[PDB]
Amino acid sequence: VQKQFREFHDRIKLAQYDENQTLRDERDAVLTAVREGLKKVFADRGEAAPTFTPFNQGSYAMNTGVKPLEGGEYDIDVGIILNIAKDDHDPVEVKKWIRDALKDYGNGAEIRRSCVTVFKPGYHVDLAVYADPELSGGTLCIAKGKENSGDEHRLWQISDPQGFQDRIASKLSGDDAAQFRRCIRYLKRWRDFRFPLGIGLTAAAYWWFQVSKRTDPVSQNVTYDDRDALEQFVQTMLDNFHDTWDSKDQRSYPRLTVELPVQPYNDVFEKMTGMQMESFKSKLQALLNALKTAKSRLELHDACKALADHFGSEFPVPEK
Ligand SMILES: Nc1nc2c(ncn2[C@@H]2O[C@H](COP(=O)(O)OP(=O)(O)OP(=O)(O)O)[C@@H](O)[C@H]2O)c(=O)[nH]1
Ligand SMILES: Nc1nc2c(ncn2[C@@H]2O[C@H](COP(=O)(O)OP(=O)(O)OP(=O)(O)O)[C@@H](O)[C@H]2O)c(=O)[nH]1
Ligand SMILES: [Mg+2]
Ligand SMILES: [Mg+2]
Repeated sequence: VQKQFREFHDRIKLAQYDENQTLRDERDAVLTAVREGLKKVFADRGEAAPTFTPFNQGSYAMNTGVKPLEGGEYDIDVGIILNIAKDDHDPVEVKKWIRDALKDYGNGAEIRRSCVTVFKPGYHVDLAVYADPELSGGTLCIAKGKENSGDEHRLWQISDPQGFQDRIASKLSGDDAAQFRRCIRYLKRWRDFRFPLGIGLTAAAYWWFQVSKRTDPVSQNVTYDDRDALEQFVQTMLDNFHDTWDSKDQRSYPRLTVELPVQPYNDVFEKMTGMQMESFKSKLQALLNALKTAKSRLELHDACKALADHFGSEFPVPEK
């Protein structure tokens, strides 16, 4: 079922910031809009505008991006580093700046725990907001907390977005890397279809993903098993679930822990409730049964037909 996974990949992959003129524009369209919006806010105050360094983030930066489904949204992720001290301003306050700036932008802007989200026709931009490392003691620090949140969970947390993008790019090379990237995209479309924060699956793959190839010693021509590579990876993930008592709920929930391989090394999955976590393992187990099925049991049509319960109506199914 490889040539089907390769077709699937071609259908779902979305060109990274570097190879995607039209995504740089919708990113630029929002940065240009911030600076302009920052004049309309930091003039009222009496003080001068804060200046920021933007940079690319997330899957569009790491070449692991997929095209949204219909009635889904492109997820454009930029960081912005403002020249301020982390020990002077308040994380949400600083995010408040960004929202009001983009108020008159698109369908408006919401403050999230780890970014300001802003909306538009058929996409959104998440803007992670950092304190200057120079004014802040040498550590890059992301603004954590929502308008509705306490002060315990108002933080300036040590971050390494470029470090993380780096681990993903560095994991393997050539066609072993290319297999790794195809498998992240497959599971993202699965996420998009049947909901496992894409970072979650990306961190998971960094740790657990193993290449599935057969190398012809005589012909020195290698052949990739994308199907088997996913079954092995998904099994490893399921395997790594541990039953986890919730005393509030007086019930056990299964739970997968995946530490970021860069600072702060948090469990990326830590903000999924034990409820969220069990229906994540339910779907993962459903996905894995389909992947086993496709290796032989069923013939190409019913094989592919199974996968499409998991991967969606863009998974190619041959007619029977
Ligand atoms: N430190 C930290 N950074 C995170 C976390 N979640 C997301 N990020 C960062 O924010 C970026 C965008 O997150 P997402 O949009 O959820 O994921 P993605 O890797 O871009 O993949 P998609 O699912 O295709 O959007 C990630 O690539 C990270 O750099 C987290 O839990 N901790
Ligand atoms: N740079 C960075 N981006 C993050 C991080 N966590 C999440 N994101 C981004 O923020 C987007 C929205 O996710 P969250 O910030 O977790 O959203 P939320 O609903 O406020 O979070 P909860 O309060 O946990 O429900 C994701 O799509 C990511 O792109 C993080 O630690 N670092
Ligand atoms: Mg993203
Ligand atoms: Mg996002």
